[PDB]
Amino acid sequence: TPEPRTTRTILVYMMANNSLNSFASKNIESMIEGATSKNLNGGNLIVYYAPAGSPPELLRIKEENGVVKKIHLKDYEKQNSADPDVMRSVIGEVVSQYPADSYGLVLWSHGTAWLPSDYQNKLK
Amino acid sequence: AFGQDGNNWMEIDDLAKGLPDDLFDFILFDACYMASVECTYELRNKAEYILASPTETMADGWPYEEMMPQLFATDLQLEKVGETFYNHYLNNTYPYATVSLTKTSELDNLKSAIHDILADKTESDIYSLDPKNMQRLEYLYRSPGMLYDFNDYIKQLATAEQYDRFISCLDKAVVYKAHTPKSYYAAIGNALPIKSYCGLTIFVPQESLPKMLEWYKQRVGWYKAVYE
Repeated sequence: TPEPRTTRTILVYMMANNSLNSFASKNIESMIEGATSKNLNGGNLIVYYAPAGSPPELLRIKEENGVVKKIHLKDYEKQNSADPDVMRSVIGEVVSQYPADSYGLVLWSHGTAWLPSDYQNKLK
Repeated sequence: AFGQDGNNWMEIDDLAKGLPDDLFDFILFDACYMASVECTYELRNKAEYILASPTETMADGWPYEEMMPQLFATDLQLEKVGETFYNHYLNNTYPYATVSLTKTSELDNLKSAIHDILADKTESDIYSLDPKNMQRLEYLYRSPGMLYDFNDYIKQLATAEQYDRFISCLDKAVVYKAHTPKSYYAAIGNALPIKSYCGLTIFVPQESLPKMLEWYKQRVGWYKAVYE
């Protein structure tokens, strides 16, 4: 049951099962303040949220009756959000249900460029 | 690496595997250190544009409220979104932010310009460089300094002609960039000046980091693309 194709779908993929946990919520609230019907301009704002103390969830952010709401799309079971297979699958679910003429991805987490995650062991 | 889920991370090649080819118009990294020439090259077929920071970003992250109408505008201009981020931090209590916008269609030409400089360079040539002559852009815990300003490194190795070609290609690839006067680094608890800035970092191989170079050779596509 896909939504009608729109001009743009943006997915925010939030890997927050780490020290940024507390800040993920603040960033989502910022998105809620900005995501009015006028500002979304017909587009879809979808958020994959993977926090520390609970399983991931897929959310749509959209204004209804003058209030921008976080709409619960689904709850995932515990899963490794840093597994490329999981990322591909989430992206696929989102693109399939929220087709658009153009797509944007916001990748939200810790980052260290190309560095190996175990770089501290490669310094000597 | 990008993306921490408990103990698990995505290495830059794993991230490329997690992304479909030629679907996204843009990828915006709300994450430290992702405006790395190597990372943009690894992801060159995953988006038309990469909007990211070459240094660390404050925990509050990008200004989603203000950016929202720009991100969804009919006439999407990612340079505007980058400017909204920069202008937000410029006026913040912690005015520490770097941003760049990379046009991925221009990365193959940039790769060629860099290949033509680095492919004949030896360990002796590279290890002769004094890191103190280049802008350091990374201060991870226990790091001796691995990521430097891309322009600064290349300027040390290129002939004048090579350098002119590089700058022409660089300007086609990095279409927008901005930096606050200083950038803040969590591990040192301090902000340090940015004296030279092109928008992208590069690994500077150093004689004290042979294991890091071995990993970079095996796992970062840029290495084989420009050093071989």
